[PDB]
Amino acid sequence: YFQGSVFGVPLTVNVQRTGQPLPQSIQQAMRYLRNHCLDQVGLFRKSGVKSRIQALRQMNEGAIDCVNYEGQSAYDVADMLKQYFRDLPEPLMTNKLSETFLQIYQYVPKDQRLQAIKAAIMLLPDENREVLQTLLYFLSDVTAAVKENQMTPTNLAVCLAPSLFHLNTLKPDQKDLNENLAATQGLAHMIAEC
Amino acid sequence: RRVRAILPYTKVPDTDEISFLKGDMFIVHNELEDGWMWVTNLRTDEQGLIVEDLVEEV
Repeated sequence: YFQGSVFGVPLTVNVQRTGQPLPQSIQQAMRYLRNHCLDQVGLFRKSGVKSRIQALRQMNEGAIDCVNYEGQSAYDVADMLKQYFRDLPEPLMTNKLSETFLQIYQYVPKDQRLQAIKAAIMLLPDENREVLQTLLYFLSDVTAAVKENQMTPTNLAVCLAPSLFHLNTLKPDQKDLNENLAATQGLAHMIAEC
Repeated sequence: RRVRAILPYTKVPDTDEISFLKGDMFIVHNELEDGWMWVTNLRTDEQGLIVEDLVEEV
């Protein structure tokens, strides 16, 4: 793993190199979105621009100084976050957690689904749990402005679950499609109640 | 429960949505929060997510 690299670097390497699982570039991106972008209609849905997103990645990778995001399109930054969580070596929510969500929504009754989800999250590594707590707080703050951005928790889940779970998409078996639906449902449930 | 699309829509890339044309009928498999529905498009035989705002019950 190269020195000062953000994308494609697992959270454990980030912890061993800096002491925190999320890089400061990604945290500053989240702060920029929280401070100057929460009212943008269709955030995380309206696509950015490939050139601007690639310039943002250029900024992140190799920069020893602090990465400034002022004067950047909100959708470019949102798509950059989606690409960072997509470009992780393993998904933030481990490959087993999508199957666990499927098992929860299939065999666990509705009144105990939240407890099973919390237990499943507690079965994750410490770094993944910290990053997930930070990201869930951020997405709750985002969806709190639903009167301005029209981003409901389920809408945010639809936009972000493929990046967080590393799901498949068709143009895949039935079990995998059920896993996709259950992962989206679980992400929406976690975002709605945070 | 079946629905019919009243407007064309293109999938957001790298998501579980499905594109459809005006008139496409879907069979609703699951109903989610905020008007989202997991459905199978009868034209393309693909399963995915659609929003209630673009469909009408039949």
